[PDB]
Amino acid sequence: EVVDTYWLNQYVLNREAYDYNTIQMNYDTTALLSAPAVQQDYYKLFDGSNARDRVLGNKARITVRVRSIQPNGRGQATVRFTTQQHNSNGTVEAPQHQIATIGYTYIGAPMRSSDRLLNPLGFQVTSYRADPEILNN
Amino acid sequence: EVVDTYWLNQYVLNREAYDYNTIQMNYDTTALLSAPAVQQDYYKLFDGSNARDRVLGNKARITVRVRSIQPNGRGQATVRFTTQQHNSNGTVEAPQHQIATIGYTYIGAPMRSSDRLLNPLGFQVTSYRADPEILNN
Amino acid sequence: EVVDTYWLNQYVLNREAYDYNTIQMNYDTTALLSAPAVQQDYYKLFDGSNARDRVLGNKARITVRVRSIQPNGRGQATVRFTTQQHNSNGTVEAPQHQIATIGYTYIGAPMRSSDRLLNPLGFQVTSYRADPEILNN
Repeated sequence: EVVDTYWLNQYVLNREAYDYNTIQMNYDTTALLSAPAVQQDYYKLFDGSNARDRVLGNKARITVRVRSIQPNGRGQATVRFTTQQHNSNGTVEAPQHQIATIGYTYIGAPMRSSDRLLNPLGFQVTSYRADPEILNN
Repeated sequence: EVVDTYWLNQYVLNREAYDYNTIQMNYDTTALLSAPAVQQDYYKLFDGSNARDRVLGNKARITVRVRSIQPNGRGQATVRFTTQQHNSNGTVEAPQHQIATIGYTYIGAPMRSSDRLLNPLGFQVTSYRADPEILNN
Repeated sequence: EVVDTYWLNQYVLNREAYDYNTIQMNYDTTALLSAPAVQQDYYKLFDGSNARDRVLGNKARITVRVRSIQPNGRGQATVRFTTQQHNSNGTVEAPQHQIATIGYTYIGAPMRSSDRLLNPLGFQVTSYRADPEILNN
């Protein structure tokens, strides 16, 4: 649980977050921690006219933080986290709450210096979804 | 070597780097990966009139990247990395080259959710120094 | 000049510096970058009742940084550097200024993994001295 929750946290934070200035590392890291199917789903978020690269670009940024992760089975865990948007005019949008479900495995140590210094454990997401949390409190 | 080089990289990058917007996490992470002696040396960099918080503040930022890490013994490794300063006027200072020497151990898994989700392995720096690299090429 | 100044810097810094925690690497590195005559002069600094290992031990440490290196001939260069002593009570002694004169050559690549990963070029000091700088400014 300790090791898996770390990877699940780092995966969600980097995947969901955005900053023009650091995204290249978060982008490559997310891919490094994703199965090709998952990598493609992720890559597509930066494509077309509605691309994160065009919508947020260098005008707005996304901050992500994980509150709690609890494994529930055989390659599966639930991640409870929040997200918020900041921008160039100094304003901040109200924070949203989201929950990710992550299917995962490990593929063992990678054999490239550019990969082992980022994901030595071989963490890999095989399935991913994240829905809005409804705060029925 | 794979696991230790990761921790040594993340330690140096977060320790040496600075961004008003993300430093609270890098600051706490550095402390989490540092022996109290080391933590104090680090904390002091944010103190007084020459504090990183006042010198860089929200006017300038530091970008750090590690090129190569090679362990050399019994709790000791050499980290070769670069650093550069960016600012609010859109300018960039010439990059500098530096080499860190890190003495380290591991203290095992921590027993707080706020620590295990950042340093589950227990990485801890017990000694740290970083000098300018002289590019006698 | 670029390559030689690097080796001259790394040699002086590691030779003159001291930290109980990292000295084994600096010690072996210095020897790796020294002619047997030079290695012996160096080894002797850790011998007897006035040994660096007993004087500094784990109570005090030496920090060394090189300001400038300028080659002057046929296997010879001048290294301008500073040094300071720190200790366990949290105090720091006033920094001193020193100048080293280094006679040197290269012996080509070494044939042991423990040597090539530290001195692949074969840098070797054949003569060494360092005197106090008199700041007649």
